Amino acid sequence: AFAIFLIVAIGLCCLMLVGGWFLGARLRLSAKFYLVAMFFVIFDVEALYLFAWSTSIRESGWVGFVEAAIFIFVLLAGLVYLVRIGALDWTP
Amino acid sequence: VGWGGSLQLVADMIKMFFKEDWIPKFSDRVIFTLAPMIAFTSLLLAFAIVPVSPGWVVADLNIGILFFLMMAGLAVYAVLFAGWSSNNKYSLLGAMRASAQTLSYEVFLGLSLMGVVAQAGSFNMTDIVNSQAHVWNVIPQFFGFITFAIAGVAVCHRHPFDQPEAEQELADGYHIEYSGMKFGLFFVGEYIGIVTISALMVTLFFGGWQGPLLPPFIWFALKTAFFMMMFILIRASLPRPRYDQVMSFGWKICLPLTLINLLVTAAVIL
Amino acid sequence: PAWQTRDHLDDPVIGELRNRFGPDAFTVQATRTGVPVVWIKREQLLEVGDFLKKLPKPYVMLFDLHGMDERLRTHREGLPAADFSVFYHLISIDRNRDIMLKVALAENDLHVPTFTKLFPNANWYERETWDLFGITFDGHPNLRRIMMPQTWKGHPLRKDYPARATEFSPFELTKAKQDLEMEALTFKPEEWGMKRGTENEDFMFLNLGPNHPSAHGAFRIVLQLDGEEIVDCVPDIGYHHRGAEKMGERQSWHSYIPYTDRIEYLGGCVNEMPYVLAVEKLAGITVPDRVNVIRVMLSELFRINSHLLYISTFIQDVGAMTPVFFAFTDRQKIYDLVEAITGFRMHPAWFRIGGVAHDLPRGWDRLLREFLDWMPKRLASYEKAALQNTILKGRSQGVAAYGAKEALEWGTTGAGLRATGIDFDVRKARPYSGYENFDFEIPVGGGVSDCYTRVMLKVEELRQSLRILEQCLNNMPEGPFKADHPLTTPPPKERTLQHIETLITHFLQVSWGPVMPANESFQMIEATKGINSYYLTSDGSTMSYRTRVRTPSFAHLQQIPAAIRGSLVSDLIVYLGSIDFVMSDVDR
Amino acid sequence: NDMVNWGRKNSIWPYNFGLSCCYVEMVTSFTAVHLRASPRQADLMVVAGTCFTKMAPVIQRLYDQMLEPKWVISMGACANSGGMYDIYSVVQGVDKFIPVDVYIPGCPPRPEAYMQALMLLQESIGKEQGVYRANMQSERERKRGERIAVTNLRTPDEI
Ligand code: SF4
Repeated sequence: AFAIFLIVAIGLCCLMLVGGWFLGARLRLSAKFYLVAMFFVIFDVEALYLFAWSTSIRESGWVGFVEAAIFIFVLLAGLVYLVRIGALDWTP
Repeated sequence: VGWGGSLQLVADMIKMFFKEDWIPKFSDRVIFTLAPMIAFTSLLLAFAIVPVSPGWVVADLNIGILFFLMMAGLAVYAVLFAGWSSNNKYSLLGAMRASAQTLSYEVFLGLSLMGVVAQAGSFNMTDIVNSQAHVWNVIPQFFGFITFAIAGVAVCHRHPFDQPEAEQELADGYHIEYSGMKFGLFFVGEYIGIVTISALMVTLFFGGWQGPLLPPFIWFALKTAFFMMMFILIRASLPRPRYDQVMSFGWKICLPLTLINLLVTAAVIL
Repeated sequence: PAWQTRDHLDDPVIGELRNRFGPDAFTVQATRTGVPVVWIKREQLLEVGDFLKKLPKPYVMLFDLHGMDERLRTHREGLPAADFSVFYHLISIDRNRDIMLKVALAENDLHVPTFTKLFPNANWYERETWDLFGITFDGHPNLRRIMMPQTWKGHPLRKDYPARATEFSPFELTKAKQDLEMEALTFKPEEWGMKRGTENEDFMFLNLGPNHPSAHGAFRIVLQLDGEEIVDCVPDIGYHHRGAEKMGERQSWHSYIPYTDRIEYLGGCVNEMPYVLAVEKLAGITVPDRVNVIRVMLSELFRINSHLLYISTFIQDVGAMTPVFFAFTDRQKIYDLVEAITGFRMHPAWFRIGGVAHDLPRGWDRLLREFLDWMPKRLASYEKAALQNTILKGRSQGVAAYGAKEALEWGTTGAGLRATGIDFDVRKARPYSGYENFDFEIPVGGGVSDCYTRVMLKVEELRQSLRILEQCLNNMPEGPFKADHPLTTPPPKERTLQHIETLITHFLQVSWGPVMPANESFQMIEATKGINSYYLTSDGSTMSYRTRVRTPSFAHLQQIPAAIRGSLVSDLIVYLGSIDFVMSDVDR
Repeated sequence: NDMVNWGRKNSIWPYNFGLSCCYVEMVTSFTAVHLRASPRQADLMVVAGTCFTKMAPVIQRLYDQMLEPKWVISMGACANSGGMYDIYSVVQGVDKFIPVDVYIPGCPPRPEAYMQALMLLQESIGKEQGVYRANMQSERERKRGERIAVTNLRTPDEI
C-alpha cells in the first residue's frame, strides 16, 4: 500500500544518511522586489477555485462558463493593470 | 568501454558516496541537513502516483494530482533553506533569484493540468488511463501540452540555467557551499524529477496501457524512453536564457494562454 | 640606406626648438631609432613638454615613458654624465613624427617632477618606474608598487639585483604563512588610491575579481560601490609579471627570439617582427624581398587568427554563440598552415635575425590557395551575421563612448583610435617590412567610437588582410630566405655543413652570440592589439643592454577607470570583454 | 570487492585552473571531451600556466578547499617547473608547495596530451598518491623499445 512505500522511502533516507555518517546586515538596494512571489501567493489562491472547478463542469453548463469567463476576465484586468502601472516588469 | 548511457549516472552516484564531510562554520545545521531531502523526497514520492500496472499499482488512492501540486509547491523550500543555510549573501541572493524564477514558473502547471482533468472529469488515475482508449487528450490541447512542458522543465530542471551561475554580479550560484553527498542528492533529485515528469506526461496526456500488438507495460516504457530522448534533445538544444527574457515570457504569455484554454475546453465539452 | 646612423638635426622640430630656446642644454644624439633623441636637464622638462604640447602641430600622444640604468655603458661618447636616465617617447600624429626626450639623474637625487598632469596615461608608467627602478617621482598621487607585492624589497631592474630565482631562497613557505595571515585579514585601509569615500554603509568595497570565462586571465579590480554605481575602480595588476625586460639582459640576440613569442599568445610572428627588425637595424642588414613577403604572410595569418578570436568572443559574450563556434573549426585550419610553415601551432619562434628558419615547403601554394578560395563565403556569412544583427547592435550603441581627445590622452591605439576620425595606421604612415609595395585601405569609424564600430572595423581589417594574403600568394618572388651578411644569424645550414668559414661563423654566433656594435634601435608595428614597439640598446656586447617592450594593453587596461565612472557592473563586464586587453601583454 | 575503485576510475570531476596563456589548447580539448565543473565540488585540479609568486596563496586555498581525495595534474613546462622563466617573480614549479601526481611536459601541451593525462590518471587511480608497487614503471621505460625501434622519418621539405 501507500504506507509501506512511505516506510520504504524513509528507511532508504535513514539508510543513506546513517551510512554516510559511518563511512566518514544592511542590504541597501540588494534583493527586495519579491512582489512577483506575492503575486504568486495571491494567484495560487485565485487558481485554487479553478482547481475545485475542474472536477465538475459538465453539470455546470452555460452559466458556469459565463461566470468563469467573468472570473478570468477580472483576473486578466488585474494582470494588465499590474503591467501598465509598472509592477510586473523587469525585476532584480 | 562502458556501453550504457545510464552507467555514467551509476558511477556518479557511487563517486558521491564515501566523501569526507566538513562542518561549515558560522552556519545553521538543521537546515543545512534538511534542504537536500526537501528536493529529493518530494519528487521521490511524486513517483507514488504512476499507474505502472492495475495489479501492481503502488498506491490506489482516489487523488494523485493534488499530491503532485503539493510536491510542486513544496519544492521551493529546498532552494530557500539552501539559500539561508549558505550563510553567504552571494549564495543567498543566488538562491533567492533561483527561487524567484521558480515560484514564477511553477504557476502554470496546475492551470495547464486543469484542461486534461476537466475533459477527464475525475482525479482517480485509473479513469484517466482508461479515458485514453481510442482518442488521446493531446489533439485539442496543444497549448496546454506545451505549457505543461515548459512548467515541468522550469522547476529547477536546469532549463532556466541560473542554478549554478548568476547573470547578475554581486551574487553567486548556491551550489558552491554544498560539496558532500548533498550535491549528488541534488542530481539524483532532478533525475527522478525529469523521469517523473516524463512518466506523468505519457500517462496523463498520451495513452498509457494501450497494447496495440504488444504487451502494454513495455509500450508505456518505450514511449517514456522516446519522450526521455526528446526531452534530452530539446534540453540540450535549449540555450541558456538570461534572467530578463525569462521574466518577460513568464506571467505575461502563459496565464492568458491557459485561461483561454480553460474557456475553449469548457465551451466545447458541452 | 634606411639603417645608417643619422642625427636628424636638420629636422624642422630641431630648428624650431633651437629658435625657441636658442643654444645649449640640447645634445643631439646619433642613433638608428629613426627619431630625434634629445637630452634635456630635468629642470627644463616641463617647459619643453608644455611648448611641444601647444606647438602649431602638437605632439598629442605620449607613446612611452620608462627608465634606463646606464651605469655600465663603457661606450658613452657624446652623452651627458648620467647614473640613471628616464626617456619619454612622444608622437605628433599631424606630423607623423616622433621625439624622444632623455632626463639624466644622479644616484643620490633620483627625482623628477611628475608628467601625469599633461598626459594622464603616464601615471601608471611613473608608478612602474617607481616599482622596477628606484626613481621617486615627486607629485605622484598614489606612488605604490604596481608589479611586485607590497613587501618586496629591491628594484628588480637594477643591475646589482641578482636576476635569477636560484640566487634567492626557494619556496620554503616562510612567506606563505605571512601571506596567509594577510589574506585572512582582508581589510581596506583606504590607501588604494584616493579612496575619498569612507568605509561604512554608504560605500561598499568589492574585489570583483572575475574568475569566470572570457575574463582573459584572473585579476582583481577593487571597486567602491554606492547605489550599485562605480564610485571608483582601482585595478590590482602585476600578478602575471614574467620579468621579460630583465630576461632580455641575460640572453643573446639569437636566444631571446623565443621570449618574444610569449608577449602575446595570439601574436606569434607578429611579436617576432619588431624584435628582428630592431636587431637588423642594429646590424645594418637590408633583407631580400622574399624575406619581406614571407614575414607579411605570417603576420597577416596571425592577425587574421587574432581578429577571428576577437569577433567570436564578442558574439559569444553579448550574443548567440551557436553559429560562431564554427569559427573555432576555421581557426583549426589556420593552425594546420602555421605548423605546416613554422612547425608548431602557437609560439612559432620561426623568425631569425636576417631571415627565417627554413624555406617554405613545396606544397605551400596549393594550401594557401585552398584557404583563400574557401574563406570569402564564410567571411561574408559572418559579415551578414554581425552587421545586420539588431539585439546586440541596439544594446551596443553609445556604451561608454569616447572621442579623439579622450583616446589621445590615454595612449589608446589600434581599433580604439581608428574608431575615431583620425586616419593613423603605422603600416601606411611608417611603412615597414615591404608594406609600401602593396595596395590596401584603412577602414575608419567616422567620429563615434563604440563597440559596434570596433567590431565592424575588425571585420573590415580582416577583409583587407585577406586581400593582402592573396596579393602575397600571387606576387611571391624568388630567391633566398636569408640575407647575405656576416651578422645573419644563423647562416644557411647547407652552407654551414660544407664550408669552413660559414661553420666558424655559425659556431661563434650560436655559442658566444653575435657581436652587435654599440648603438640604439627602435621599431614599432601595428600588432593584433594596438601598437607594439621594441626599443633596444646595445653596449657592444653579445647581449642587450636594455630591452623595452611597449605594449598597448597596459594603456588599454589603464583607460577603463576614466570611462566607466558612472555605470553599472554589467556595463563594466561588457566593457572588459570589449576592450582588447590580455594579461600577458599588460604584465609582459 | 574493489567497487569503490571502479567508481573512482569511471568518473572524475575536473577543476580547470588554466591561466592567461596555454589555456587555448586546453579549451580545444574541453570543447571536444565535454558549465558542470564548479568550485568546492571537484576532486581533480589541472594546474596549468605559470605559477606566479604573487597568486600562489590562491592556489593553496583552492587546494585546501577540495575534498579528501585530491589529485593534481601539472601541465606545461611553466607549471611542472619554473620552465623557461627561471626568474625572481616565478616559483620554480607548483610541486614545491602542493603534492603533484601526474606531470605533462610541453609548452603548450596538446589536447591529445590532456587525453593521455586522463588515461594515466585513471590508470593510477585504478591501482589500490600510492605507488602500489606498480608506478616504478615509467613512460621513459615502458615505451623505450617502441621509441628506439624508430629509424626513418619524413623529410621536412614536404607537407
Ligand atoms: S607552458 Fe608555454 S604556453 Fe603554457 S604558460 Fe608556460 S610559456 Fe605559456
